[PDB]
Amino acid sequence: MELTLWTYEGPPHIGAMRIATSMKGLHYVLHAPQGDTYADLLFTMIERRGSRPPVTYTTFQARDLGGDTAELVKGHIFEAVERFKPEALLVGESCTAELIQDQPGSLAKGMGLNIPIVSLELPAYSKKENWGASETFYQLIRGLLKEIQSWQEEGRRPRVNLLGPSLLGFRCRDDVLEIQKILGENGIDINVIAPLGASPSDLMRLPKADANVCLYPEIAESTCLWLERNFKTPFTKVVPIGVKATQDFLEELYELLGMEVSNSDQSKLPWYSKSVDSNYLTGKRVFIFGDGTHVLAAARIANEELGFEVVGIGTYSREMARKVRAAATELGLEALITNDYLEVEESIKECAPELVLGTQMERHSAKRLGIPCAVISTPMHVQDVPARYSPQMGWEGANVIFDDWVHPLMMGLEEHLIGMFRHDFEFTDGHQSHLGHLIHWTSEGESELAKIPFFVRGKVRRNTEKYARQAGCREIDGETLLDAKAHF
Amino acid sequence: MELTLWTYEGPPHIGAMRIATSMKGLHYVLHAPQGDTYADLLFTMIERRGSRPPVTYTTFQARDLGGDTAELVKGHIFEAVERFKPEALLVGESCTAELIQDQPGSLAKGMGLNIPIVSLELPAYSKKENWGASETFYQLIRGLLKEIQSWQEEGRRPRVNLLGPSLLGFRCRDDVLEIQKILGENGIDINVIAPLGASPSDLMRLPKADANVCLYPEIAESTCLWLERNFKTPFTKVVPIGVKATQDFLEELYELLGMEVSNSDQSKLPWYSKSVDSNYLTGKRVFIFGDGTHVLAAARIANEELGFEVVGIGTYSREMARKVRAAATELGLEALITNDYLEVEESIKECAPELVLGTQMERHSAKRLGIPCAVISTPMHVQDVPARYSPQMGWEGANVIFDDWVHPLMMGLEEHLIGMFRHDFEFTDGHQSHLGHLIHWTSEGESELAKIPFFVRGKVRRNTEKYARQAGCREIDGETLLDAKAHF
Amino acid sequence: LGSPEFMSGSTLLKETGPREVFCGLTSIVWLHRRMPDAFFLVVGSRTCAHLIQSAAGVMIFAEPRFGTAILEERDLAGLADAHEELDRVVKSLLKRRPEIRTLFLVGSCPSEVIKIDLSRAAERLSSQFNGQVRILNYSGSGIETTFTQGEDGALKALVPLMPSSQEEQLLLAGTLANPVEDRLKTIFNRLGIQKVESFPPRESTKLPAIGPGTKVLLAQPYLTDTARELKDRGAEILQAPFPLGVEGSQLWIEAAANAFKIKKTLVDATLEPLITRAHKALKPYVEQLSGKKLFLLPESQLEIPLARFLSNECGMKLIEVGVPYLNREMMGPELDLLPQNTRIVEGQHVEKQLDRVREHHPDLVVCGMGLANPLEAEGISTKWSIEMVFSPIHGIDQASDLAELFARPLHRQNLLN
Amino acid sequence: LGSPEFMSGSTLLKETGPREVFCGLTSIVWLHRRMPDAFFLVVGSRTCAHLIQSAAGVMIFAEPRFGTAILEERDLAGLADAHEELDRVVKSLLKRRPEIRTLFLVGSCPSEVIKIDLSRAAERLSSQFNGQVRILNYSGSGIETTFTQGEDGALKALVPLMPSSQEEQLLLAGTLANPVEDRLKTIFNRLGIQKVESFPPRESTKLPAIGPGTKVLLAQPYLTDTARELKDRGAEILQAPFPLGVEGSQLWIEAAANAFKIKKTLVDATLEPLITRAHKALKPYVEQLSGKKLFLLPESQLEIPLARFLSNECGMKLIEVGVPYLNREMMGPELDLLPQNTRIVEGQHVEKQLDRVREHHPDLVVCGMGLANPLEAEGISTKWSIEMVFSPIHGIDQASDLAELFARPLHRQNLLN
Ligand code: PMR
Ligand code: PMR
Ligand code: SF4
Ligand code: SF4
Ligand SMILES: [K+]
Ligand SMILES: [K+]
Repeated sequence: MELTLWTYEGPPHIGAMRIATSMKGLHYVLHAPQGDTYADLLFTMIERRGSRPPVTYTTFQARDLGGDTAELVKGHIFEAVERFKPEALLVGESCTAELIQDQPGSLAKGMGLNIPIVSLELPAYSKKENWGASETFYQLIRGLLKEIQSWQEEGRRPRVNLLGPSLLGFRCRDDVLEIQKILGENGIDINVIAPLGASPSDLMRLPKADANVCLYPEIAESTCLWLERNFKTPFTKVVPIGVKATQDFLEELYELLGMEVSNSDQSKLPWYSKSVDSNYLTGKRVFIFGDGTHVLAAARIANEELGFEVVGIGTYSREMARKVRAAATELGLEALITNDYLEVEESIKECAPELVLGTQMERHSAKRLGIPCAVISTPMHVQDVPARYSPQMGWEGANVIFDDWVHPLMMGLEEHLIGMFRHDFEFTDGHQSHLGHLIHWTSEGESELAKIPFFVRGKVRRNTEKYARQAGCREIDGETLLDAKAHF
Repeated sequence: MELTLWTYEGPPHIGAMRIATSMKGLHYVLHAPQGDTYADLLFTMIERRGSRPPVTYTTFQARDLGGDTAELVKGHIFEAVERFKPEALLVGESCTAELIQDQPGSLAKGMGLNIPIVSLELPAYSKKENWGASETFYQLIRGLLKEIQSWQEEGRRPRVNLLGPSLLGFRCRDDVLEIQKILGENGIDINVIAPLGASPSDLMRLPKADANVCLYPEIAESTCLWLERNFKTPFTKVVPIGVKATQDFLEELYELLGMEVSNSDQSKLPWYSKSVDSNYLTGKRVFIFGDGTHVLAAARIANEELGFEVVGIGTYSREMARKVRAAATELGLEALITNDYLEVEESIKECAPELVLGTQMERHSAKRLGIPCAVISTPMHVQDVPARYSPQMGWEGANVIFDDWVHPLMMGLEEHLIGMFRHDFEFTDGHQSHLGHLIHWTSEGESELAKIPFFVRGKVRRNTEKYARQAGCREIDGETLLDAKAHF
Repeated sequence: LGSPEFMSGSTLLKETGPREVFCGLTSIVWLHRRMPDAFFLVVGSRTCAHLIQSAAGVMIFAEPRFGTAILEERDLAGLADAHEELDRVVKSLLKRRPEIRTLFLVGSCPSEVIKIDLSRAAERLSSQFNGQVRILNYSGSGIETTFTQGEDGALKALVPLMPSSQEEQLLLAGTLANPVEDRLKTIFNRLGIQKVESFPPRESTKLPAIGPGTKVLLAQPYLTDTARELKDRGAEILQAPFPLGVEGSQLWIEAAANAFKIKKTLVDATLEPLITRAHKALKPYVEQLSGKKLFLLPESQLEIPLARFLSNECGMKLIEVGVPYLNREMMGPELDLLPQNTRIVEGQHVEKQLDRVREHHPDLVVCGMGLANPLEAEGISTKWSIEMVFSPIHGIDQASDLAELFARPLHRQNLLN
Repeated sequence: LGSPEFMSGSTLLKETGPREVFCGLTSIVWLHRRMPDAFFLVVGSRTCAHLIQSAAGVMIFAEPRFGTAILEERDLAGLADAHEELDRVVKSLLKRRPEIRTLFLVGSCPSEVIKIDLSRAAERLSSQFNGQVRILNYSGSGIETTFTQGEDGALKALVPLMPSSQEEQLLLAGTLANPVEDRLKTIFNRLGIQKVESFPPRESTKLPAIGPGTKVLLAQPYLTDTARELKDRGAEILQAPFPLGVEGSQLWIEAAANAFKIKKTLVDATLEPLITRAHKALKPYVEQLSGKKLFLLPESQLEIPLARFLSNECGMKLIEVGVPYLNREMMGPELDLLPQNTRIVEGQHVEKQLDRVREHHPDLVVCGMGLANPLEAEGISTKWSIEMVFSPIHGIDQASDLAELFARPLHRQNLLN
């Protein structure tokens, strides 16, 4: 058993549901107990959709276990196909159904239905949401296209597929818009956007693209690899989150298409970060966490575009581990590869950053530790599915990123004043008015520690204790705290 | 004298500076004491501009008062014209210079300069910023064009001027973008955008438009009126902030241009506000304040698009008073027309709203009173000049407005739980976790008052005391609080 | 839908098919706040884990109040002892939250299918501490429990831990909002009943005593097993409708006064001002709600009392009253108050039930959040069903507030259009 | 630029023309936080009002700490008595903030041009209360004061209110950050000087006493009038450079130790560990700063000591050292420490001075925020000048922090490119 206060991903069938719902003309029969229909709320409440997910749940009860649960799923497959008349059918199990092993997928293929059937084999006790979505997306396309340079010769504009975006993905709605806009300004058309907005019929057009754009590797890397092996379609590997990343992405795609020659000031982040009110941002200590893609993106932005010092970094995407470790090594860090919330909380507590760039779950630990936080990745909740245009990708995405990642920080003048004067009745220690809300330490040692202006006090206490251990120092005093400072 | 803890507007010369800086090829010689150059920071820090304002200050000192301050301004006029070589010249005074009365404007017209000269007569002790900007904009255009249907016949697309947007205006950068985008989708071209981005040469093209769009009446109403009288150019009067307002604006402009036939779902606000998680927004009590335009806009949105109950409304724009009073009358309220911050604070305190939609100054009073706040109007500071796309106008503006005006409110589940259970160790009274931060009343009477779930407790206490006075009730008890509730 | 049955002039139907309800695990969402000194540890899968945090994780927690011991492959393969694993997990949990006074091991579909004996684990764990942490067990599995039935499981688990006493006592069973709890106690004290206690309490360590001489009023309709267990310990379970609206609350209060032999002139002098004021407060909502056609989907077993209140006191017309479960003896007093010819459906086929909704096009459909927004897009106004479990709806004085919950979405419909 | 003068091997120039500096009103921004029990009421125009809130209004204030009595037309026309008006305004202010212990009426260009006698108003108002609120006056007008000269005005106004005493006392005059204040006091106590007090204090009602036997160290270079007034009350004004960096702080501390006749072996045993550690801490910043060309525009009168520290201890090359005002006797000790042939410009012609900046293209230009971002757009790195007034820069131990303030924008330049 694994103690889990917060899970970074849902079970794999959620990933499967994300594919079916993001698409059109694709229904999903899910063998599951009564109650698993909570998943609908992920789409009706968080994604705020005005339509029921294309999912038929068998919703068996305990009384059904004394009966024919296999016949139960067969009846629901009949009903679902008859009632909804989809282009293709997903059939799968939930964690509980996986126990009773009714083989609902293979059953579906023996029922004489005249539409494509994808039988999902998702191990709910070994794999998770993103793997589920990637596997589902992969099998559906592999199943549809199995049996089965030019643009210069045809005299048409280059056309690419956008693979990856999905519901319950992070800002996929606007990332797609931003990237599509940018490609069009670079003279590059869009062929098929999938899974988000695509039908099984659209998926049949996937080989018609000149190149595949892999916006969300956690969802679409397996597919791009399969499309490359079978149809020779090359795919981009640079995810365009961040100004520099968007530039690299543009240069990469140009090569794969064979074009010639993306300016930096197309985003406002470079000027904002260069401007003098961003001077004090230099060296602010930040912890980063989330899925592989967004962590890697955030890391470069924090380090190369904002001037932060990354003091901690990790991901829950084990498939992205080697890349996060490489990035961490460049940053002089050891990468935290885990799905254990308590380990993440502990790592944050230990390095005591001034800012946490993580998931919805990092808000929990940041609240407890009193650290300014911002969400950069799923898992998320409703606040991160806003009405307004909110991409993370491209030029405008970097603009959103600048505003959102700087916002939780105390502002310049107020931070200076609190470092100067500590005896106020309103502007006290740890107060941020722009948010509109009202081994042994000597007595001498802790006095010099209270002098330290809040959010950096955590690291100071750590470094001093590390310094005191690193030497023959016993207790701690006001001088050894000043010694530790000069030492580091 | 007038006690002023916070001023809603700056002196009128700031408005003049806003015109000159928003434009290009227009310099501004300002007779002012040493120190008034702080105004530059409004543009270099708040607007974050990478260029010095086109303003030459005489910056006289006390020692200069014993000398020829008139010769001082004459020298600076020579220098400014020689060095900067502008298309036209603004000449004016600050409040202090206004005392010594050097007549710098008329002086400029007697110096043999061969460019247009606008002599600004701004009463710093009677008028304020917006009047200053409107007057400056009016005189410059009146001075440029004084000496001096069709689109169907020419066979071209209708073209309109966008008048009003300016630096230190509220989200003018993106409002212009949004409106220009929307007009183009409706088949309507842009002729001249002014003052923001326009040169004196551009202003000469103002009569070439088929209609004038008055986006910011506080800045451009006087001008549109002058353009109408002299060049027959009609102008829109509906400011497109809010879904319904944008629709009315589109219908209005179509009439003035003579076109035929703007759908509602082009913004996401209608669905978001219609969706079930907005159910609890119904009847939330809101106070509204700011300049005339944004107050009028916010009022309709709060009342007709969000389902709030407007319990207080006012403006500091006296020129907009009769309209705000008419709007207040429809809402069953008396409009607060004042520039006295203490009066505004008092009015908020008295009606005890659950949300304040005001200026930067309302954050001060909301902080003290512990009321969720959002900025909808100038005066503002740097937070409201963000890097990301942030219009208030048009379809996307309504999207931004929905996110921003709902954000300060406690969220659904948490609000329900605090109404249910009051004895928590973390989720206490008045706590909002999504912000990530840890005549006589009887003892019987106050107990029933503490039962009331926070943000509405203020109004409950008022209504009960009003009820107790309204009857022969003496003291107050638990029953009379329940009586007051049933009474209202 | 099978052959109908007839009780108290009303029609009882049963429907089988696809269901759209919450499992009993969701009881944690309200229970963890009623009793902050308790922790709720689910033994199940990542699905169960995902459920609870998708519900409550919109709020930010400095301190964890719930969690999931997720079964791994080794657990299913029997390569790790379940009891050793539970002990280790509970061990490291009490490390992170050493202030936990009561720990609930909540059963899930996975734990109940393979029959992990959580009850014995709870017993053994309780033994290993016994001075500090109480460890208990109840099932919140979807295969066994629907939504509010989870609370029935939780309360039933506390019953054996209630002290034994033969004292005068009026026990109010079922989750009440704090101010509602205080209000009802105040009223009950006016009638001369000095001993009134609530179950569940606000602190898990402070359970009310029980035994003969204890009269129990059931405030919630979903306490079938808890009531049975309370009766097994000597308490008298009073029969009455449920304290929703003026009518229900009056009779509910009268039931206790009758059992304590309180003089009718006293209970009338006490309830009269409350009732008159309530009728006054209800009027504007009745104006909004009278004549409106209502359709309720199964969710919580609150549907029958809610329908009774909305029709009798607010004048709504009932199209269909769906319940996920119907204890006929327990709903007895409530069924007598319902208007004649009420159509009650036990169970559900969501697709067919949706068809009935669409064909009728009700003025207001009480439904879950899996159907709320999709129905709104079809131009059908909804009232999300979950709200009633998270609102102060009990008592004479809360009648108008209860009506407002249903008047609100209709009011908003008008404001927006 | 006129004919040069020569002092201590350095060149002193004077330039007339357009200025870009803050008026003395801006002193309120830091003073209101040094002394939270004080209120700062400006008597001036809406321009003055707009200035202060454009500065400090980025922060959100539950309680107002400053404000402006804005002159109206009737005031200028003499149709309302200025003294009656002031009294009424001060009256209604003490209604909103009844906890104010000291009220500063701050003069502005309008109030000083027409010569409203605020000083007598302050006297009369002080009389009408005298047990509760002290009302004082100083000028922060642009025509008279530049930036930090406002503090000189404020401190000078407190001097007559300082108690009279002939006790042993070391007075530290000028705004120090709280931890810097405490640090310097701790060090001074190690030398045997038991009585060390700060002016201004943290509470306006608790002013240090003064008289003969009081030795005064000036921590800030802009206290010309305050020092003169302190001397008029019997105190000895010690001459020394200003406590910026190791060199300046050492000599500053030595000045007080010499006056108190502290034995040199004691002051060396006390300062040695501090100095050695400081040299160690300074090294990485020196590496960043050595050989860099520096250009400072007039702002605060901190420019000379800053230039002295950055060249002597950080190895920067000085192109031009601009000051808005130069008290030559007060900068005496500081001018002796400056490297030979330093180009110092008193006054300013901003356009011509800009030309000198552009023609040299310095590695780092210390300038105001009216020029900072525009210079950055021209590819010239800046260090915004205001920061030094809002940073803990004084003392041996703060040398590295002071250097970091100038190393930071250069460091950021590298990180971003
Ligand atoms: C009155 C004009 C004005 C404007 C528009 C700003 C904006 C601004 N001032 Mg400020 N500032 C103004 C004036 C002043 N500032 C002052 C001080 C100050 C400090 C220490 C700081 C600051 C800052 C700002 C900032 C950056 C936003 C912020 O973090 O506060 C703006 C837009 C902020 C910064 O990063 O500067 C580079 C910061 O640390 N100001 C002072 C000292 C008396 C004055 C008169
Ligand atoms: C597990 C699925 C899920 C999702 C995606 C949401 C989203 C959501 N739930 Mg919640 N909610 C879920 C489950 C539950 N909710 C529950 C309760 C609840 C309440 C009282 C409320 C709520 C709300 C929400 C909301 C609206 C956002 C908010 O204000 O919290 C989302 C997106 C919120 C609301 O306005 O509903 C219409 C509100 O008042 N939920 C319960 C009770 C046990 C469960 C199991
Ligand atoms: S207990 Fe059953 S119905 Fe509930 S979340 Fe777990 S698997 Fe789903
Ligand atoms: S005192 Fe003078 S320089 Fe300062 S803001 Fe007022 S008018 Fe301007
Ligand atoms: K795991
Ligand atoms: K006024």
